[PDB]
Amino acid sequence: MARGPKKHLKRVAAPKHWMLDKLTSVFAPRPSTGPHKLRECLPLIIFLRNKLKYALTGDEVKKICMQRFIKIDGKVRADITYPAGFMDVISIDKTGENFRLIYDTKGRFAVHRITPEEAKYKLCKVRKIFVGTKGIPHLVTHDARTIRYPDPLIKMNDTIQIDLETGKITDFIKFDTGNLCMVTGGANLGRIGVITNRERHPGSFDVVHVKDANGNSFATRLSNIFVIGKGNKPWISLPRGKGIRLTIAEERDKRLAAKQSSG
Amino acid sequence: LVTPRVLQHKRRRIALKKQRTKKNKEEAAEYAKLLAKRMKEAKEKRQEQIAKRRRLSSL
Amino acid sequence: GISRDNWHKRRKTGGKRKPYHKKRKYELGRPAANTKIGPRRIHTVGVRGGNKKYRALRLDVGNFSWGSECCTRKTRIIDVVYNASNNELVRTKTLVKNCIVLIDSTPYRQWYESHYALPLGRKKGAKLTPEEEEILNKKRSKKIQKKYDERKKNAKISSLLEEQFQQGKLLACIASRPGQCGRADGYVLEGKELEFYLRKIKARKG
Amino acid sequence: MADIQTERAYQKQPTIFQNKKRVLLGETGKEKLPRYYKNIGLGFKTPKEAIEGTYIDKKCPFTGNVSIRGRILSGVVTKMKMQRTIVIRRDYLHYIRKYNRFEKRHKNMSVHLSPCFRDVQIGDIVTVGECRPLSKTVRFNVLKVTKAAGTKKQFQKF
RNA sequence: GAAACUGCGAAUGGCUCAUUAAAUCAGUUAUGGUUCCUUUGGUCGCUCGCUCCUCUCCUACUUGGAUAACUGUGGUAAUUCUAGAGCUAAUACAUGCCGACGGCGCUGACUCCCUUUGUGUGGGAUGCGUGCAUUUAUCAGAUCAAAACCAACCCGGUCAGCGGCGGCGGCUUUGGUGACUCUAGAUAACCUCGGGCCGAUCGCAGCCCUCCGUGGCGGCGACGACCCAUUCGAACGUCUGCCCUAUCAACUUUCGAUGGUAGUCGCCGUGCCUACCAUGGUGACCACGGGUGACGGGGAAUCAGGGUUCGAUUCCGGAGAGGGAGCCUGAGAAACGGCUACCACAUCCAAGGAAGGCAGCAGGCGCGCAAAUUACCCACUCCCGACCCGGGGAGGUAGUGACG
RNA sequence: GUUGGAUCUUGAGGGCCCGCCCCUCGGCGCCCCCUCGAUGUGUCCCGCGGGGCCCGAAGCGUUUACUUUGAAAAAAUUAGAGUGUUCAAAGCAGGCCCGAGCCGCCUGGAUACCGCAGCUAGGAAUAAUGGAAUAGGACCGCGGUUCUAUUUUGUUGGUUUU
Repeated sequence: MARGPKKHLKRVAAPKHWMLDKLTSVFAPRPSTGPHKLRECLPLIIFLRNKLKYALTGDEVKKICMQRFIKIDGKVRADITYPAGFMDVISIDKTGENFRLIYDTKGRFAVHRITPEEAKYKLCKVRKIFVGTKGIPHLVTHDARTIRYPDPLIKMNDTIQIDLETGKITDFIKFDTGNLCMVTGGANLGRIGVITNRERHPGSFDVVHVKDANGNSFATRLSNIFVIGKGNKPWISLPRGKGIRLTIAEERDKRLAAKQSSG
Repeated sequence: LVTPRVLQHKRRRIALKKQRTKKNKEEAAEYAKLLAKRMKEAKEKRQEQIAKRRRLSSL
Repeated sequence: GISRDNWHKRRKTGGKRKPYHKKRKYELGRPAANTKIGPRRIHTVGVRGGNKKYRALRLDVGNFSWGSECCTRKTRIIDVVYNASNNELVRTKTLVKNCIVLIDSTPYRQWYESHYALPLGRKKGAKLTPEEEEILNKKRSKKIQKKYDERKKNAKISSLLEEQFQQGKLLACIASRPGQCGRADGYVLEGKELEFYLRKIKARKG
Repeated sequence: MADIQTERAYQKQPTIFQNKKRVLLGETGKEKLPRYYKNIGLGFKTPKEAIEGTYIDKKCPFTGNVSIRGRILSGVVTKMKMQRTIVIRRDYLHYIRKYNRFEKRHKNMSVHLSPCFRDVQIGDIVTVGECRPLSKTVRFNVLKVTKAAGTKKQFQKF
């Protein structure tokens, strides 16, 4: 048996890149149902008390949430295990600090403060662009936000500045060659780079040849490429650890050099 | 029982409904302008394409 | 209970499969509607995954469409003359999809004569006498000329249709499941298909 | 091709139906109503046989409502026996690392053969494509019957 | 604010590996074959006026009537047993309203003008169809290169028409997928009845009245409802892989074995089931049959390398909860801390009856070569709920502990 | 069942290395369009940006296995990096500066592994595989005959071609 879906998830069976411990706790937070899939999510708790360390109990975490000092995507949340994802902005209204989640090329979720100007909008790639019922068109973004009456020239894999004050499309950026991308998941996790060429194969799975800033060339599936804006025109800054790609030797040299040299 | 709270709630229900109807109208109208203006630059391409097909066929 | 799985029965090799788990609610495979001809009852049923499925017990009206005029009228279905799934279904008068039924001629004919303002011919003596003549005369005083220009090659319709009007019932084919949909709706038989079904009706009898 | 009045029920294709209009008699088609054909993509073209057809098969992906998605496999026809099905033997390599040679293995698979393929025989190389289960054994459908060298009757003088 | 009704959890959790040999399961693929509460994002006035019953269908300043808890009387040897009387709520239950003063097609009483009429331009009260969903039917879903003439008739340069048209030209209008009769549009209806939907709900507070209590409106959040996407999934489908056995060599359907066709049925594909019709399907490349302390994987132990051996057992998937069979609730269960029957077991009995399932945590009996507290706690870690607040043998904590 | 003979072509630059020999793109070119310089619905340098056709190049000729590069490829385990658990089994930590207003600074939790099969891509040796024999394949080589689809002569119908 198995008479229905689990409402629990054990630790030491949760995805590595959330940066939880091994067996020292027997249960992981587990994301709630929401706009993103649970593998790629980062439960609010892990950000709040394991990275920003504002709680040393679970009792505190609930009490923090009930204050409602936390908006996520401009809207007022109170969920203890909110399923935030890629380019989801967290807005602390008590301190005026806006943090966004973007991958390190190490593969660890970055604590990446952004200005409240850049926390007005986020760039969301279209997943489907849908001729809906009664001939009204809609675009649907990756984060499951359906915006009606969208711009009437858009096509698949375009990005779309969604605004979080007022909802809706606030222009768009057209998908073209050489656009900035962050390649997410896989062995190419958290790398940034242009395009170069998108190879098309009829039937399932189309691969996109990416060249990164360093000049290392690799392919991944189209699914694993996320378009984050226009070529050589960032809209949010690079995170820690380069965010490009760095070798284990170089990384060791940074780790030893910076440590016992601060303070 | 109808009481002042109940009346106020009844006015909130209709108000929201009224707000929602007018919202749909505005979005549709604004969208129509965008779609219509685009025509003049975008869709007029078609004349050029039909015409050139005859130049090409000549030789 | 009543069952529906792939983890039973014989293999390709001539082997025999041995069970995967014990019967579960999903496998349920409810007994037949067994809807026939008689006064309409339909029941709403709760089915798996939520949603509502209609179980018809007795039907006697359907919505039958005249596919060459693009109009559908609600008519009586009085009997099953032919069914190609099983002969027994006809005899028992059980309504299933693809039953060849008998519907009234009169509403389709009445619609056509009124609408096109000219009669197809004469169906019957009884039919003619109070109206049909009325239609022919027209209620247009004035706009008589408009009807004549508008309707060319009318005062008639196709040969197969006219022949069925004479009978006083039209053959029609059920295009929906009467037990799951709860609708015994269908399209009127026409051209080649009608000819073939009459051949089957004649072949089987005698 | 083969008539659909051979059985005991007349059939139609979706949204192909008789309008007989005002004019007397038919349709009453002269090919049993317009034969609709459509492509299936993935480097296959609908042949003459689909267009010529009027058959009661609907497990054909050029006249049916079946969709071909997934793996495309090839096999050799080991048996043709009864109508509308063939058996293909699919040779594959099973890799053994433990011994430093490895062994061929095969399976026989019953596969539907549409009447959109005729003038076919045993020994023919055939290209099948994945589909939803059509019948209990048959998951697949013949998309193209290839002829192909190594088979000959290609040295000719007629 | 005890209680009780309402809504949700109770399918999860925990436990154990008996069962099963391409079955389970792993990896790789699919759903264009289908269902999905919730969350997150859109979708929230209308009958487009029955050519306004919806200005009369005038209950909108809001309709109808019953159960608990409660109160009282009680029955039963024994029951988480339960009767009857007297009340009486709703975000429970069944209804139904205020509203387009500027909806929409042909039939059409017809009426106006120019070639009488004929023929053509026009616009029209009287009717009926004008939200979506369901079900049916048809159309639609434009999509590729040039000429000379003739028949119909748009304009422009002329006039052999006389731009009423004959002689020369001319602008020439649809969303996706590799791929669907896909999406979307047009027409004609259909009904679901107690038995599609479109709010008769509440809590916080802030308004204004050609003016005084009414009717209108702005913010915050609660819950319900409809539709689509989403998330957690589910059920089936691809490919490739498993132990020993020939003192198991032919096997599969008369109670379908394989296939065609059509239907019943199912959340949905499918011999799933059934009619009719074919005679298939599979094997020496080990099928078929038999055996199995045979759950599967990630993983574990030893080996120069090659290999050999292990995997119930801290995590993931599947499976079962004494054995069988059936079922209810719910989006999800064929559920033993749900139910119902039988069968094997056990219990109470006043003999009429009645209630039950430690392969949950401790503990006991039996078994054995073999394995611990009838303890303490929700503070941690997380889960559930109407919720920070509560509950947790999940889980933490100690005790037992020369596995190591 | 296993195993199997022989036999087919690819000179420069710098002190090996590189491309070659016995049409969806890019583009030598030819023709088209906004045109790029002779020019400013538009040429004669050109397809350069979108085209068509079509060479060095390239699907080229007929298939592969193999091998090679990518992706997809649970965490724990495990190898193993960073880390001073007093050593260590292990754990994923930590280390500094400031009197305690420095209302503080900062490094991490690498990387590696995937029975197979499948997916992508480079190679063409090896092992199989490819064809023209009473002729066949190439290049609009061309004709007489017949058909059907749609562009176009405004639109729509008929006839006749292309």
